[PDB]
Amino acid sequence: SAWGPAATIAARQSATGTKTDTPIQKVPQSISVVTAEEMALHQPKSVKEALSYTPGVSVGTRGASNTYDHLIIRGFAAEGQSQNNYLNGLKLQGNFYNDAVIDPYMLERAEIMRGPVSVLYGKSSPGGLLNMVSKRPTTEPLKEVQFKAGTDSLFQTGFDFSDSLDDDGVYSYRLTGLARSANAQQKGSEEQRYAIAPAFTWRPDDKTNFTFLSYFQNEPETGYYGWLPKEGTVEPLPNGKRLPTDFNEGAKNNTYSRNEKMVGYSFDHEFNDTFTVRQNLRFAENKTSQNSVYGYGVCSDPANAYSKQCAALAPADKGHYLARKYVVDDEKLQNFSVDTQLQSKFATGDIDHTLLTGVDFMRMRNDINAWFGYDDSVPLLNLYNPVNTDFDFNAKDPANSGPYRILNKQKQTGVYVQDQAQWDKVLVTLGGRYDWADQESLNRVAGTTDKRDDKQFTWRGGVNYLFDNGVTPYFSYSESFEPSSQVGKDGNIFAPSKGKQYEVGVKYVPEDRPIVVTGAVYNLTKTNNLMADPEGSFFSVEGGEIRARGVEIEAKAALSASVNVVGSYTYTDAEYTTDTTYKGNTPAQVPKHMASLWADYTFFDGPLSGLTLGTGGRYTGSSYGDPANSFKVGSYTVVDALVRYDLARVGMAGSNVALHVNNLFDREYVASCFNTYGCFWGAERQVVATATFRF
Amino acid sequence: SHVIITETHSTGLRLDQGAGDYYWSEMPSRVTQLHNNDPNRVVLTEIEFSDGSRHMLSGMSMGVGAKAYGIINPQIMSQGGLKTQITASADLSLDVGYFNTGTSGTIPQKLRDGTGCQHMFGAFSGRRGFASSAMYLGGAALYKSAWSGSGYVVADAGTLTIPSDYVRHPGARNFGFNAIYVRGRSCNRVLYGMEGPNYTTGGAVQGASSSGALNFTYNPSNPESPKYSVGFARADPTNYAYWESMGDPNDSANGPIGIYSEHLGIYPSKITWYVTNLVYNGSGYNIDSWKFINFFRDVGCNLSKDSPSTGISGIATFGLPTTESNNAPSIKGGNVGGLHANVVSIYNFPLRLLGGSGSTILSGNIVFQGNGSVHVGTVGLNGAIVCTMEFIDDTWLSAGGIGCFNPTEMLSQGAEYGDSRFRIGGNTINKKLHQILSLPAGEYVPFFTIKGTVVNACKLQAAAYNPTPYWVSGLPGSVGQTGYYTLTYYMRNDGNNNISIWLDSSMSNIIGMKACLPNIKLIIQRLTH
Ligand SMILES: CCCCCCCCCCCC(=O)O[C@H](CCCCCCCCCCC)CC(=O)N[C@H]1[C@H](OC[C@H]2O[C@H](OP(=O)([O-])[O-])[C@H](NC(=O)C[C@H](O)CCCCCCCCCC)[C@@H](OC(=O)C[C@@H](O)CCCCCCCCCCC)[C@@H]2O)O[C@H](CO[C@]2(C(=O)O)C[C@@H](O[C@]3(C(=O)O)C[C@@H](O)[C@@H](O)[C@@H]([C@H](O)CO)O3)[C@@H](O)[C@@H]([C@H](O)CO)O2)[C@@H](OP(=O)([O-])[O-])[C@@H]1OC(=O)CCOC(=O)CCCCCCCC
Repeated sequence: SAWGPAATIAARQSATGTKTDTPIQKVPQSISVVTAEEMALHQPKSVKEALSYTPGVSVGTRGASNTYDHLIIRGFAAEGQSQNNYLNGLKLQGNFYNDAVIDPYMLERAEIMRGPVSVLYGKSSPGGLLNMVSKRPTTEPLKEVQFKAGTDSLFQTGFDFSDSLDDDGVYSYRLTGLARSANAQQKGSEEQRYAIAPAFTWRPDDKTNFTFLSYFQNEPETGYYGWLPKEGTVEPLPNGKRLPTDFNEGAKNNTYSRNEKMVGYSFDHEFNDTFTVRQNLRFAENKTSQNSVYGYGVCSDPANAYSKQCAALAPADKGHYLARKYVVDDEKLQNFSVDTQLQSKFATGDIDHTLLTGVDFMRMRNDINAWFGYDDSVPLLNLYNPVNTDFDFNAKDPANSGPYRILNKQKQTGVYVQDQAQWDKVLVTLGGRYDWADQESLNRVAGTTDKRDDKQFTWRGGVNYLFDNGVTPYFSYSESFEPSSQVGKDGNIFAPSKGKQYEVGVKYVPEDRPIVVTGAVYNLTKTNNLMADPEGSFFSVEGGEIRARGVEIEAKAALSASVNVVGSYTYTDAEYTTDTTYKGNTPAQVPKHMASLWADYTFFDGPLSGLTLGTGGRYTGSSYGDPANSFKVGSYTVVDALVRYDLARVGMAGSNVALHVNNLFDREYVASCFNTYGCFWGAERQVVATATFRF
Repeated sequence: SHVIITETHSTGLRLDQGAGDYYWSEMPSRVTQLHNNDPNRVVLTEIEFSDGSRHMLSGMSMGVGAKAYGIINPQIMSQGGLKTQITASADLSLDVGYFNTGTSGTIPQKLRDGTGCQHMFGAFSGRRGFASSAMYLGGAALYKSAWSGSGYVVADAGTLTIPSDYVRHPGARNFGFNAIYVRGRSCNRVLYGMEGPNYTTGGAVQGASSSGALNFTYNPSNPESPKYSVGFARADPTNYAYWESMGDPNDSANGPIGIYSEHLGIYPSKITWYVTNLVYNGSGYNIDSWKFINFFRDVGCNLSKDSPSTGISGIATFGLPTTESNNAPSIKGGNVGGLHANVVSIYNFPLRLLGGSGSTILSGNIVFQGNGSVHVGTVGLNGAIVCTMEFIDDTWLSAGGIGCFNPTEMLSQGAEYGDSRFRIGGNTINKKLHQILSLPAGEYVPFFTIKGTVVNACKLQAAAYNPTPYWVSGLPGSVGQTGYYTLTYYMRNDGNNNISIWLDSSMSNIIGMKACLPNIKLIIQRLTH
């Protein structure tokens, strides 16, 4: 029952909402954290599946794809389906297809922060961010080796070694790594990942903690990142059947690689009881190279209206020939982030202030050598009898394809002041942040460059009344901004898409019972969103606004010494309040109702002492398949089981042999669709026999 | 049966009604009847200038103002646009055309319903999708190409098919043309605008006195469908004409704008129609105050270049083969050099139609990749001939490359040779151009020039959107790459009764084009005493 006092007690402390070590009851926003114990219990494939039982986040939008940790938090994502993940309070600043992904096995805590939190993290999506704290070295010698053998030829070998070099524990290290090799659900696609995170910690005393954090990951084959039509996944094919859940529409030589080399540290130093400084930095050199042929809806799709290959087909056969497109991408992203904070814990009479003043600098340079295959660039796939053929990518025909070579430079310096004034029980968390966000982009095909330097100020004022019994009602208005990467009819980059949120809720976090029940009702609006041109042009325009009012209830409660219920619920009324073509429509891949419930019973007495039979069922409501709301993806209820039995009874203390069955009922469900041409099948039933030995 | 001139009607050339440069005059009633109600009668038009220079109309001419762009962001959208402006004249280097005085407006405005009118063609397409190539949908919709590159096909039943009665052609005889305008410059290659009609607008042509406006706006309510539009309009040849809300803001990323017409320096003052007794039957000619044609009024007839290669690499204007008022051949204006002027001999008080007439149809789509001539046809029959350029198909305005065939086929890396027209429906218009031509043995006599000033527009000078380089090696800095070409058709006398047809192109900043031969039913009858 390691996760017992870890999901309800050790999960109470969080440093994402306020960038200072405060309990979640003292954070005036919806923040959910999952400790490494929950990560080990659920054994998620990515951080998304780790955040399955947290409200406000749609983690299964891409289905069986595990390429990126793309989360639609509160109905909002980043610019152009980008990632908004922070690792050690520092953003995994990825651009275009070059997005950083950290294995959940290689993290000690994933704190998802919901709502505008740009007051501390610079530019961010209005939905929120995800903070995945690394596995810092432990002073207690831990030598863990884990083997994950499961379906789809998943053979993951991992290890996690940490020990104190000297007797006093001044020098402690942690060399954690893994080597997974699995075939994707889609027939033909394989997913390989080789991640290593050597970490070194230096502790002169109990005041200073300089831990060097690195993370090197190599993915020779990321997996499947293609699109499928709504005509075959959601709607039946014209013959009445549906596309199989293991359908890969890519070429026989589809390639998708990623390589992350992150080197940094997390420096903590406490001068006195009233002045403690912190500093996190990390340089990440991410490289991705992909040769992907992705489907673009069947030939009857509006998008493939003429599409000569589609036109040459018989009118009755245009409804089941999948017109596809190819992309040949090669990147090298050099990200650098610095976040220096000075936490001044002082008092003014009765009030006790925690004045966090800091400077945050993030610099990302991302060159892109990509070639895009436009409409009618690859042969159509006959969904009735598909044939996988080696589509060569060097034959870059300029008639139906065009280069996309660009050097995306992004820089941001942020000075923020945050004051957590606590008087009696009225904790007033008032913050503000001035961001000097600069962005360049050099189109190397032509030679043009466009630059935009944004100076956006975002603030968050929250008031929490920490009642003695445990329920702490809170209300907070928090701002966010996220500069656009698009240019208008004038060739100038747009103003940042600012995000405002008025969130009211309670956090029942008693100091005696192990229950972390949390509620929240928010009115999150993303102003200055980019919409289609009112006139007859295909450019973008400012003035768009997406407003999402939602109610989120989270319940993490250890009912008994054995039972551990970790549930959630999310009602999300996202809507384009102001738009030209989608006014009144609900955004795609945003289900109105999301619910989840995880209950695990840990046997402790009797012949079965050690078992952890836990069954959890995540429900996702019906979501619109396109922004035009032409069709709705059906609602599905996936059930994940877990049969974990520790080997302490056998004799190997700490070692546990588990059996995780994701989607226990093998439900064939379409996870989500962002348009009629792009749909993602859900992951099928997957058993994973995990045996983590504390050798 | 000798070739004689039965009637000769002369007139001045007025400049009133706001003509400015279009020296115009109502044709005599007899000349109007013989030009409209009796098309098959070979009447020779002779222009007399203020310097005493005399020139006979011989051969067609053309001028295009094409402007194309292909901007695309692979994550956001894709946009295309093709605005051409075809202006044609009834003389090889002069701007000679016919118009109806009944049309309201100034003399250039009267040209909106006559020949020498900038037949503008527009195709604005696009889509907001991932890796969309809807930039090339305008080319598919506007141009009826079998296929040459890769992209979309738009069926004729869907897109706009301009009726052949809506496109005026110098030498169109089914129309009512009672006045003629002659300008000392060449055809107006009015270069303006980059996009067709704008959807979500009325589609009206704002900017010039347009006429015959045809639009096909494909604007489905589905936001994920490639929207496009096709527009055609006959507008003022001397004024910038554009569709509503689709003007040209003259950025560096869009090339220049202007009504280009290379002046020859001469100013017309008199027009004389020599009504010969040559009646054109369809496969030659038959013989039906009294002047005779010989090879003593010496009138400049045509040019005779030694080699088709003008060697100008750009707009290669041919000087007008005039004749001073002292019976001496000369050449006035022009950029090309080395031309020899040939003169007919008209006198009043006897060459005769030689038996056997050769006729050919200049059909095909010759793909060019640089300055260089090519043998595009042959005629199966001294070098004195009478020629009629009968256009059996309305593809004359599709003749000439870059913006006249499909400015999205240049992307393909192979010999296209695709039948890429302008989608002009039917041929219910009589298009005839009678002309007497002297063809010296071995020398090349031009009879059709397609001088064209084009710009490979870039719309946006932004790094987000990559402009498609159609007929250029690239678009550095996303600036519009202005191009020029002078596709010229030469008629040479081989000496073995074979009148070979040679087409010479003179590009500048253009990697190549496809020049659709304008289906000319070239009919030659050699005459010599
Ligand atoms: C002791 C306590 C810690 C104390 C820690 C203190 C650190 C503070 C550092 C802050 C400054 C910074 O951010 O430092 C970064 C990261 C370095 C690592 C940091 C430590 C990590 C980990 C820290 C330690 C953890 C414990 C440098 C970088 O990122 N460099 C990458 C570079 O791109 C960025 C460049 O532009 C930017 O400005 P821009 O122009 O873009 O605006 C930068 N200016 C800034 O930031 C200013 C900033 O805003 C001011 C604010 C500062 C805030 C500080 C506060 C905070 C202070 C905190 C206290 C500029 O930096 C500098 O100017 C130097 C200085 O700043 C760094 C020195 C100190 C750090 C190192 C010691 C390390 C420290 C000692 C550690 C032992 C830089 O040069 O591209 C190279 C490739 O170039 C080409 C190639 O040909 O392919 C050609 C190129 O073309 C061109 C061309 O464009 O260049 C043009 C052509 O015409 C032609 O001329 C052509 C020519 O032919 C070519 O010569 O060049 C182009 O085409 C690209 C293409 O784009 C491909 O993408 O490709 C890459 O090579 P690659 O990828 O091929 O290998 C390279 O990556 C590699 O070097 C990185 C290698 O990692 C490893 O070593 C890490 C080892 C760590 C130890 C390991 C663990 C130990 C146990």
